[PDB]
Amino acid sequence: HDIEGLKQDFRLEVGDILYRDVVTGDVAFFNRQPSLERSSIGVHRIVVLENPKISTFQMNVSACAWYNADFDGDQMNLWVPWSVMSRVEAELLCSVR
Amino acid sequence: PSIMRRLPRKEGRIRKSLLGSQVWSISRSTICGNSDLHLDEVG
Amino acid sequence: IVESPSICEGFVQASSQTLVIIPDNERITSNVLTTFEATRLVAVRAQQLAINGSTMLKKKYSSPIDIAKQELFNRKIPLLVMRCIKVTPEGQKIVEIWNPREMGIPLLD
Amino acid sequence: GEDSSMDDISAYSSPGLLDDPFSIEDVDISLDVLDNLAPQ
Ligand SMILES: [Mg+2]
Repeated sequence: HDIEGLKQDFRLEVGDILYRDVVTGDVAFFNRQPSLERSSIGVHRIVVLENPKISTFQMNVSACAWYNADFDGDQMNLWVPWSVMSRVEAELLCSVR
Repeated sequence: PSIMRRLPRKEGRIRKSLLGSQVWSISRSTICGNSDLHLDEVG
Repeated sequence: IVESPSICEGFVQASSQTLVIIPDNERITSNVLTTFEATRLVAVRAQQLAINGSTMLKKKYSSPIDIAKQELFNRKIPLLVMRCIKVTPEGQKIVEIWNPREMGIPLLD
Repeated sequence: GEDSSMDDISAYSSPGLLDDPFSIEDVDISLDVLDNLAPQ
């Protein structure tokens, strides 16, 4: 069901699946190609930038050592886990710590 | 065009459709510096 | 004379197996969960809570992941870890049954 | 010996001419993100 075509419900029914927006504090897999080391894909806590004019993936400069990255024009992938099973394992196994 | 031509090379069946994958729910953008973010945080 | 194929040979379905559980005193694997096993336990419990939601955790949390983590930490998780040791040609499947309520959890919180 | 109708087509070009060392064939990187390989 859509959310714009469905506005007659006071609350939700138990068992439903809600596809909510990504918020600050969510974990995300963050990758740069080529992936040579196994630290090339790491899990970071998302900080959502409220500025509508920002279109870049910002990270601390000390975090570039994981990905062998720099800011001369590199592009990096990012996918946010949504499944509970994949979201658990991102926090416990794939965290950049 | 042949059935067995689909297999071998990098753009072949094995290395492009099986060992690799096109996925949804993924994003790409240029990276940037931000000294106010933690090492385990991404803007 | 090696003759034409018969029905005795040519079976595709593998024969069924008998689960042989090693006794507790004769176990060799470690009494400590690996990070892989702990992560799998927490993920499975979180998904099942997302399905059912019935838990005996006394505290209250608003996420299946947190509830699963606290269940693992409080040793109240309804799961077992079966470590497959060997599949014997005669049919037996020797495994190890470990209880995560009496093993050391490697996670941190 | 004065005919040109059935001359070899490939002979009008200049006559004459296993792994490519400079080809990224076993490197699985998207062709749209090749700037990560810049020497910088
Ligand atoms: Mg670069």
